This record gives sequence, structure tokens and C-alpha cells, in this order.
Amino acid sequence: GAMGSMERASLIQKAKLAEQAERYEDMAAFMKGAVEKGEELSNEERNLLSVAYKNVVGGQRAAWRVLSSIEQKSNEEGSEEKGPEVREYREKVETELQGVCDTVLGLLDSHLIKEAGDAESRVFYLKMKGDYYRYLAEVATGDDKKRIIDSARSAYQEAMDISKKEMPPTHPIRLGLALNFSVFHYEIANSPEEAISLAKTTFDEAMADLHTLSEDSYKDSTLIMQLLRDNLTLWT
Amino acid sequence: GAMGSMERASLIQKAKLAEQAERYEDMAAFMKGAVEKGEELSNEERNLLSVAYKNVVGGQRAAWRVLSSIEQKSNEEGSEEKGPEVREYREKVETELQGVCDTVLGLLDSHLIKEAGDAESRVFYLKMKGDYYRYLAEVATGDDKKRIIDSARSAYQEAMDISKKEMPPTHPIRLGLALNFSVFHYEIANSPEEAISLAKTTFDEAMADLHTLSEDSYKDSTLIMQLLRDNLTLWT
Amino acid sequence: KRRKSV
Amino acid sequence: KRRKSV
Ligand SMILES: [Cl-]
Ligand SMILES: [Cl-]
Ligand SMILES: [Mg+2]
Ligand SMILES: [Mg+2]
Ligand SMILES: [Mg+2]
Ligand SMILES: [Mg+2]
Ligand SMILES: [Mg+2]
Ligand SMILES: [Mg+2]
Repeated sequence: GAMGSMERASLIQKAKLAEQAERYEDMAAFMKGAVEKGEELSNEERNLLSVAYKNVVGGQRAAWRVLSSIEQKSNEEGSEEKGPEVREYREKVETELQGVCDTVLGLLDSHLIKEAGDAESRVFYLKMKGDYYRYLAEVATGDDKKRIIDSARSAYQEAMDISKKEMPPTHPIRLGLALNFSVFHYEIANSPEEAISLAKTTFDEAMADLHTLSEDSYKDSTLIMQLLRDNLTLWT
Repeated sequence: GAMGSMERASLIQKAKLAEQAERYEDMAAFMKGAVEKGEELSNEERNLLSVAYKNVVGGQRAAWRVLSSIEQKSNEEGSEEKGPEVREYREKVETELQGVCDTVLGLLDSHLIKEAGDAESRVFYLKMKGDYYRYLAEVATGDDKKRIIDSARSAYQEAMDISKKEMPPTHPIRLGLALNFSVFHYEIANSPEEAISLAKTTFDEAMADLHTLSEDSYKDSTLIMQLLRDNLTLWT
Repeated sequence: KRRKSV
Repeated sequence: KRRKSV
């Protein structure tokens, strides 16, 4: 693509510089170029990829929600007609969001997932797949909303099944995946009980495994377990 | 341009929504489209314009400085050769920064400044002109650095001369202009004394005029006077 | 306040 | 800490 002429290593290096510069769109494009080199990503690179897009899409999601709330307010009784702009601009932000999600999903489908044989990679990419369908679900309102949700669900489920089989319950990817899948349940699938059961069980199974960990692994896991607890506290 | 088909009012409305969504690139493009409608900007619109670009360019400047420092570190004795990437990517960010600054300067030159007859508009745009040449100066290293600086200086000076003639010393635009011109002196023109004299005099002349102000004007001015003082405290 | 995802 | 401009 645009990054076709840059060395894979240089893209990765630049992705890391963009991350330092908080230039996440650039980071994302560098990482996309790196993915598109066709080589599997190392753990670090997969996290670079994830960080880049999460940040890009997180800005678009936060924007979309701002615009969505504005738009919902203009749709209330007594709201003064302001014309199409709010909807137009929400749609613009939404479209751009969908296109980032489509791009990530496209990187996962071509060909990250199919080449990812290790649990850490495969779960990670499936989680990412769940996450980006989830972001699509967040803005979905059409005939495809159920299928988008189902795709998020199916990706998360396959990631959960592998993570459960192949990773310790404290594995940060397993924990992050469960955290997000729990959020998917709560806020996308209208299954707050499942969301809560998932976060509870995940937290408790991780708790029971902490003893196996070095101090640094302990810190990685407990960091994520705390996010599970924050949700549980929020949700209960 | 891209915004040629959108109503001026809709661009302004969208600029305001983008601002709410913190989507400053979008805000900036909307405001650029609005400027390019050819009509003068109202005070609010000029501030929308300024806010949009300041934020865009402020992200690029912060990025550039991150990358610049990295690059300077790779240029120190004992630094491990990392190849061209840091410089390349600094240059990419720098180029994009220059292009934003060129775009703003281009909006000012075509045709904001020449149509801006009121002090509040004309000073404001000249300040903006000084600011965007200043941002260009910040990254300038070539044969044009002196001329870029001179352009910043000349714009600020014309803005200062008008502001001094036409605005009260507490006018927030006069204060902001003096604040930036003082920063220009300190950090671009290597004239920290002038920077300090300017911020001192500006602060003190504004102080002596506060008594004329309503509470809300007082708050606007003192807000800026505090930035002058913060610089003075920083610089002395 | 916003639920966490990672 | 960073000088102010506006
Ligand atoms: Cl739009
Ligand atoms: Cl580059
Ligand atoms: Mg190669
Ligand atoms: Mg009404
Ligand atoms: Mg229940
Ligand atoms: Mg019209
Ligand atoms: Mg060495
Ligand atoms: Mg002295």
C-alpha cells in the first residue's frame, strides 16, 4: 500500500516512534504497512498494531458518542430542528470509524488470523476481531447489527475457547479478552448477567493462579484483573 | 475544495460539532471550507478557525518535538546508528506541520487578512499569521529560517501596532498576541529580554486597564494576563 | 465510570 | 513548565 516501499523493520520502528509521538493514525498506518508485509507479527508487533488501532478507533468512538448524544438530543421533543448536519457529521465520523474497523478486520482476515497458530497470537487476533466487530456493533443500527454482533460474539468465543484451553487464567491476553467479551455481553449483547458472570469467573480464576506468577507477570495480570473488578463494581 | 458543496453555515455548525467531538482536523477542514466560502468570518468563526488549527498544529508540534528530541538523541556521541527512520519520520511530521501552517497562512493570505478591516479581525489574523510563521520557524533550519522568522516578526509587529492603536491593553486578542509575540521573541528570535519586556509591559498595561472592565471581560483579560505572568515566572 | 475494555 | 502561548 502506501507503505509498500518501506522496510518492515522501518515501519515497526516508525510505528514505535509514532506511538511516542502519540501519532496513532501514523502508528496504525505503519503497523498496517508492517502487517501487509505478509510476515507474522511478533508479540510486540501485535501489540503495536493493537495499540495503534485501539487508539485511532478509540478517538473515533469517543467522537461518535459525543456526536451521537448530540444527535439524540436534537431528536427529543422540544429540540429545535437544526438540519441534517449533526446526523451528517455523526455519519461521517461513523463511516470513518467503520472504515478503521473494516481495515483492522481486513488485516485480521488477510492474513493475520489464518497464519496465527500460537495461542498467544491466535487469541490475540481473535480478540481483536471481536473488538473491531464490537466497535462496528456499537454503531450498527441496520439489518446487519445482529450479524455484526454475532461476528463479535463468534470471534470472542473462539478466542475464549482457545484461551481457556491454551493459556493460564492469568494470561493478560486471556484476561483482556474476557474483559472485552464481558463488555461485549454487557453492552452489545444485552446480557449483563453473562458479562458479570464472565468478569467474575475470569477474575476469580485469575486470582487463584496469581500464585504461580513472577512479580512482573503478577503485575500484568492484576492490572487486567483490576479492570475486571472495575467493571464488576460498575455493573453490580 | 472538499467543502465546496457544503453550506457555509453547515461547515460552521460542523466545525462546532467537531470541536465538541475534539475532532480538530475535521474542525479545521470545516473551518477552512468556511473560510473558503469567501465571506468574512465573525468573531466566533475566527475563533473556531483559530481553535481548529491551533489544535491540529499543536498536536503536530508536540509530535515534532518528541521526534526531534529522539532524533537529537540519536545524533549524540555513543548513540547507536538506527538508520534514517527517525529523521524520516520527524521530516514526515514536520512536512505535515508545515503544510498545515502553509494552509493557514494561505487562508490568511487568501483572503482573510486583506478583507479584515476591523482591529479585532485584522489583529487576530495577523496574530495568526505570526503564529503560523512562528510554527514554521520552530522547525525551520534552512536558508529560509531567517525570512520565516522575519515573516513571523513582521506579522506580529503589524498586529501589535494595530492592537496598540486600536484596542484596549486588556483586549484578549491584544494580550494573546503580545503573549505569543513575547514567546516568539523568547524562543524564536533569541531575544529573551524583549520577550520579557513585552510580557511585563503588556501585563502591566493590562493591569492598569482592568478597572474599566466588566467582571466577564475582567475574567477574559486576567486569564491571558496569567499566561503572561506564567511566562514571566518561567523566564525570570 | 466508563466500563473498561483493553 | 512549557511557556504559554494562546
Ligand atoms: Cl459531514
Ligand atoms: Cl516516515
Ligand atoms: Mg524488506
Ligand atoms: Mg424552539
Ligand atoms: Mg441476576
Ligand atoms: Mg450558501
Ligand atoms: Mg553501541
Ligand atoms: Mg537583562
